[PDB]
This record gives sequence, structure tokens and C-alpha cells, in this order.
Amino acid sequence: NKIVSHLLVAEPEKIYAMPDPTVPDSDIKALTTLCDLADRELVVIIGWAKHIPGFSTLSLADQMSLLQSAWMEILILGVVYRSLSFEDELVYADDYIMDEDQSKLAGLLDLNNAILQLVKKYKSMKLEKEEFVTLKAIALANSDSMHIEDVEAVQKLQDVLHEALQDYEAGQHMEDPRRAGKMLMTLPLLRQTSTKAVQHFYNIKLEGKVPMHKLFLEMLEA
Amino acid sequence: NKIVSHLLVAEPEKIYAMPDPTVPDSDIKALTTLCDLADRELVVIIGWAKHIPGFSTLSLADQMSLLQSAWMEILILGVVYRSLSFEDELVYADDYIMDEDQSKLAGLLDLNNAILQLVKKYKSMKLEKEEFVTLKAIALANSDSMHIEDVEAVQKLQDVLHEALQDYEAGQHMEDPRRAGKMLMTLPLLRQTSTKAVQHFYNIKLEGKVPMHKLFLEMLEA
Amino acid sequence: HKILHRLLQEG
Amino acid sequence: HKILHRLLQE
Repeated sequence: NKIVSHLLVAEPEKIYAMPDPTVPDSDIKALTTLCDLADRELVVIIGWAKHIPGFSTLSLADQMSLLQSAWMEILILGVVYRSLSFEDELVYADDYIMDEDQSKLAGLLDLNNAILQLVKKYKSMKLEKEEFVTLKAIALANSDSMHIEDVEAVQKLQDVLHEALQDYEAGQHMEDPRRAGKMLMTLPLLRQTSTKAVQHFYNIKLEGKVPMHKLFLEMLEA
Repeated sequence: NKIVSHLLVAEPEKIYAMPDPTVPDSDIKALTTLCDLADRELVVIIGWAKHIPGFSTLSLADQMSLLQSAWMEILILGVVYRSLSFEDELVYADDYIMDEDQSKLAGLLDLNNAILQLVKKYKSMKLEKEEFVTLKAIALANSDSMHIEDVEAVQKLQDVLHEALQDYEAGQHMEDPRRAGKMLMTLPLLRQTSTKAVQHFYNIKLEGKVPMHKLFLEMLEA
Repeated sequence: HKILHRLLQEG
Repeated sequence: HKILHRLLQE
């Protein structure tokens, strides 16, 4: 399938957490590391969206409406995928993996546990790289933004991506004629965890105790 | 298709708000009508649930986990289906619909605007009763409760409903080979709206100015 | 978790 | 939208 192959190549290189070794571990350390991971990640996410067939033809208003409405779903999907091969750990980055003890110290036990729920479902379905990239483009198109101009244009974007996933599962998973749907049926838990993550960090924003860069702050606002 | 038929037949009968003529057009009046309608609605819903093919095969616990995880998605779905023929209005009940002005005066301008977002999509799709009742069951089975005891069971509940949606769709809408998927892709918006409301009527619970019955509480706090 | 346990116990 | 708009635009 052309779109799937294309999304597979458009898939960016590993990004690193890079927590300072000189600085002693604390909750602000972790929270600041993560917020820095996210600003760098968001930069990449924006240049990747430019490779999604038919996205860049939308207006700048649309492209931005989708993006500021889906960015956290694209970030969590990323964490979730990388963690597929671990037990109760979340791989934010190769150089930054959190287990329970750690997530408590960052006060992200809940958010993380929600994210491991998502992990379990995909682990359980044996989510492949091809399904991950397609699912990510679909989460961007099906973001459900309010301020969208050309509604038909976006609906048309959801449909080419949908058909791409549908083709993949048809040619690759003939034994489960219902796999494309099982995949879509996970988008709801992704939406939920995602807005729970955006809210939580907005609070870290307010409490001023954690420095954040501009992009992460801008998205965290919007 | 058997499951779809069974589901049409199991739809609970209409219900009225019966606002009170002893109080004037006040917000606290409105909000209590809804928290009243909703409570009587919830008992109707718990009866319905028992008639969904297989939901009874679960445990009293699983059943409660699913129901108290999805009950608000199921209330909103009903509101949405009733408003399909209306414009920018929300048929909360036959004898109690709203509109901008009205809902905006009740402190639900934003929440109900989201619910009208759902309407627009389903309207544009030309949602059918066959599709509506199957989607509603699929959203209770695909509730994403984090306390399910038997997970393999609940995942089978989802597969029969899911296969029912797919048959119906392939038989009745062969000209849109992606119709079942499009139905599934609206569940994320539902999940979103559903928790936005539950979180909201939870403020109105805590605050204390609006009177609420026993069930609508036990649910709005789990 | 009590009210809903009763209604459910009906069946 | 300031930053975002620029990243998308360039």
C-alpha cells in the first residue's frame, strides 16, 4: 500500500530525553526533562505532518487546527509504541524509561498508568509498525477540532488514510477480517488519556514550578 | 442480522422531562430538570443493558464497571439521536428541548455545543436507527473501564457487537465499503464529550446549589 | 455502587 | 499559533 509505505519512510529518527547527569534526581528534574522532550518532539511532529498525503493542501488554519488539537495523541501514541516490548515501563525515549517507582516521584503515576492501559491493548493485539504510522496519521485527521474551515477537505483526508489502513489489514491480516475496526476502536482510549495528559501538564504550567519551552507552552495553551 | 434486530426491539420507550410550572425560567431550575431526567433515564438504561446480547453473561461486577464507565456516553447518544432532525437545537427530551440562547443561559453553552458537534457528523452521515442502537451497545462494551475482572469475556462482547455493525453495514451500505469504520471513528468524540459533561456536572454536584437523586449521584461519583 | 447493584440483580 | 504557524509555513 502506497500511503502506508510512505508513512513508513516519513517516520522520524529517534529523539533523546538527555537528562542532565550532573543534576540530582528530583520531581522537577524529570518533569523538566519530559517537557523538554516534548518541545523537541513537537518540532518533529510538525515537520512529519507535512508528509501525510493531502494534509499540506489544507489551509494553514486547518493544518494548525488539527495539529493543536491532536499533538498529545501523537506524542502518547509514540510513547506507547516504543513501550510495546516492556513490562509496566514507559519508553519516553531510549535514554529515559520510567517504571512505577520513578513515575510516582514525578507524580505521574495516574497519567502513566492510563498510558500503560493503552500499552496493554496494543501489546495484546500485537500492533505492527505499519499500523502505528497509519493510526497516527488517522489520529491527526480525526482530531475533532472545532475551528475547521473546509470540513469536506478534512473528511476526505480521513477517508484516504482510513482506506489505507483498511487495505493493509486486508492484505496483511486476512485471518482477522475485523482488525481494521479493532484498531479504530482504540482511538477512544487514546483521546481520553491524551486530554488527561494535556490537562495535567497545564497544571504544572500554572504552578510555575517547572520551566517549559515556547512550543510546548503554545500547544499547552491553544 | 439477528443482533441488530434484537437491539431495535430492546430500545427503551420514550421519556418526558416534565419541567415544573411552579418555578420560573431559572438555571438552577433547568439543571435540576436534567439531573432529574437523567436519573430516571439511568434506571431505564440499566434495564436496557441487560437485554444487550451477552451483557448478562458477564459478572455483576464487570457489568457495573462497564455501565458506570459508559453511562454518560449512552445518555448523550440518546440526546444526539433525538436531535438529528432539529437545527442547532438539542432534544434532551420530547417535552424539553434547548437552543443556543436557552442552553447558554443554563451554563452549558460549551458542553451542548460539543454535543451539537456529534449531531452534525451523524446528520451528515444519515445515521440510522439500526446503526444508532448498535453503536450505543458497542460504546458500552468498548467502555475502557480499568477495573474489569474478566477481560477476555468483555472483549467477546465487543466482537459480536462489532461483527453485527460490520454485517449490517456490508449488507445495507455496500456502496460505502468504509461506512462501519466511519461509525467507529465518531466514538472518540463521544468519549470526549461524555467525560467533559461528567466532569462538569460533578462541579455542580460539589457546589451544592442543585438537587440530585440517588442513582445520578452514585454514577456521577465512581 | 449499591443502587446499581440492586437494579442489576433484577434479571 | 505564532511558533506553530512559522514552523508550518517554513
